[PDB]
Amino acid sequence: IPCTLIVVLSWVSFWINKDAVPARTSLGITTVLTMTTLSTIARKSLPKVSYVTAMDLFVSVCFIFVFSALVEYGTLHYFVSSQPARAAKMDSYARIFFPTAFCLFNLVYWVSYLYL
Amino acid sequence: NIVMTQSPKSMSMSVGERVTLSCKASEYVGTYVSWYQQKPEQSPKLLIYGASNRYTGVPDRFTGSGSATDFTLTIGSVQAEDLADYHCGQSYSYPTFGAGTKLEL
Amino acid sequence: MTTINTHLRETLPKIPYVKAIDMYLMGCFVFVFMALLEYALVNYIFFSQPAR
Amino acid sequence: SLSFKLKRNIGYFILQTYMPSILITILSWVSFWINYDASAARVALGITTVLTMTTINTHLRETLPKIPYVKAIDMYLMGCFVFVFMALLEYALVNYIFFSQPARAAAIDRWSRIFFPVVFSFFNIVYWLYYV
Amino acid sequence: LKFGSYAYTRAEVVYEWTREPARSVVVAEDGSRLNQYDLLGQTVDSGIVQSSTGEYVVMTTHFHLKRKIGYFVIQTYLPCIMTVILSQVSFWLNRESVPARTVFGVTTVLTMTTLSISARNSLPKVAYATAMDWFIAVCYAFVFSALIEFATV
Ligand SMILES: *[C@@H]1O[C@H](CO)[C@@H](O[C@@H]2O[C@H](CO)[C@@H](O[C@@H]3O[C@H](CO)[C@@H](O)[C@H](O)[C@@H]3O)[C@H](O)[C@H]2NC(C)=O)[C@H](O)[C@H]1NC(C)=O
Repeated sequence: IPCTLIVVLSWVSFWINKDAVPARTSLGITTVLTMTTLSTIARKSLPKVSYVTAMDLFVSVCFIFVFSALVEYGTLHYFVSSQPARAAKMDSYARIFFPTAFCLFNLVYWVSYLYL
Repeated sequence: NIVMTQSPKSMSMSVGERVTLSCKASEYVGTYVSWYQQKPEQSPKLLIYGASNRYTGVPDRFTGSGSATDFTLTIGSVQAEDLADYHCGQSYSYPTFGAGTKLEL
Repeated sequence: MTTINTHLRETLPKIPYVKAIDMYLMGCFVFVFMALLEYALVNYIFFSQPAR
Repeated sequence: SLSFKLKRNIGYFILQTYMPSILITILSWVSFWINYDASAARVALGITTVLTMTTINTHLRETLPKIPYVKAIDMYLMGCFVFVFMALLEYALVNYIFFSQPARAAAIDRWSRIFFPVVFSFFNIVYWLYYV
Repeated sequence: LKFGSYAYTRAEVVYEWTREPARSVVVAEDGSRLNQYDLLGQTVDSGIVQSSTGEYVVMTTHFHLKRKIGYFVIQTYLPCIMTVILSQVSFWLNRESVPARTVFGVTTVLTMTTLSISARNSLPKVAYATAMDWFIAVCYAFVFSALIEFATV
């Protein structure tokens, strides 16, 4: 629940206008820090097994999603100064591409790990 | 090797008072220093073993005081037969002796 | 980076001398520190000479 | 019956728990000398002081022996947390009534700047007399 | 490592070393299982203690340990120094940018706070101040004073 809500919270940066640079930047990086703090407790319960389980896989995918959101905003802000009409579609693409990707991952994950 | 510097090399003090001899070691010798009193034309006789332990037959006027490096031998109210050489020797390692100290009136 | 390092120190076996993961974490921290220092230098030397 | 009376030393507990809390509270007080138009600055100060107080509290919850009833150090930590909370709420109040009446905002800011250290020192005196 | 005789006073049972005291306690060459310390050497001694039951002979050994500093350096002295240097670097930022300097200073104080909390997880609960305690206190004071300086500006 907390990792999923952290990812859907990091998605909030997309709807914010591109001119609020400190707002979106601090949002992304603070959700990154939150994702790390959550990633700790997932593995705190288990021994030092040298393979990828399902919960550390889930939390790693969530962290990757947050990281990718922040890097997406970074590249968007970089393209703002170079090509504005090009950057105008990146936000509208991300708004649909990030939630659908996370839902597809959730589906395949919760289906593959329960058919076993 | 541990060397023992004994002070003073030669000391003259009269009869009746309390005299002191010092003996400093270079390394650590923990309460393993003995004091011998050698009279001329005689064998050395042990006075103080350990660091402060009077031997069987020595009067209670001799007292020792021990440390890790420097030790003292006090003779309170010296007498007329207490004038001889005094040697300090460490036993913590293979025994080495100090240079000795003469005692004259 | 500080949080990850402290969390690792808490969760990793307490070996009180220097190891390899200590060196790698120190290198990562030095890199973050150097990026911040570079930004500070830029923000200082901009207003007078933006080319540099 | 052979009974002992053990008096718990205080220097360590002071150095580890009481100094950081008071330091973070004094740090939170800084947001009053910052001007009202600096919004991101005062929000950063207040919220980061709240976060630091939370971190200190939850880490001393682990450092201290787990004793599941209320103690004095917990009362002091909660007092410092209340002080930081009140500082941030004061800033929020200032920011709210700023546009409609800036003179009232400046008066509130000066009043807080003068009278939060007073209440903190009063609470300190009361606490340190009651438990000693 | 102090040992001796129970129940037998100095007049009944005395102890001694079987070889020269410098050659009695022999530590095996690979017998130093210390992750943190450095076994310098041994140091034997003999004494007489006085208990309620009499005088007893006590054979003492001393193993001399010296702590390894490199780990504490890398763990606490370099991060704290770097954080304080960062606080001083915040002075060089431009003065008309208030939010940047504010978040910089306060997040630096929070970084010092986390480093200080994690540094006190290793020290046992002693009742005085260690050297790392003084270093950490001075570093914390420097960070707080840099933030106070920014407030003054
Ligand atoms: C720790 O707690 C114990 C027990 O609560 C305290 O012991 C109490 O000691 C007082 C003073 O020695 C005792 O009072 C005496 O009572 C006798 C009655 O026979 C009376 O003749 C004396 O004049 C005196 O008033 C009392 O017996 C004892 N309490 C019990 C139930 O054992 C102790 O003082 C406390 N502090 C320390 C440092 O131990």
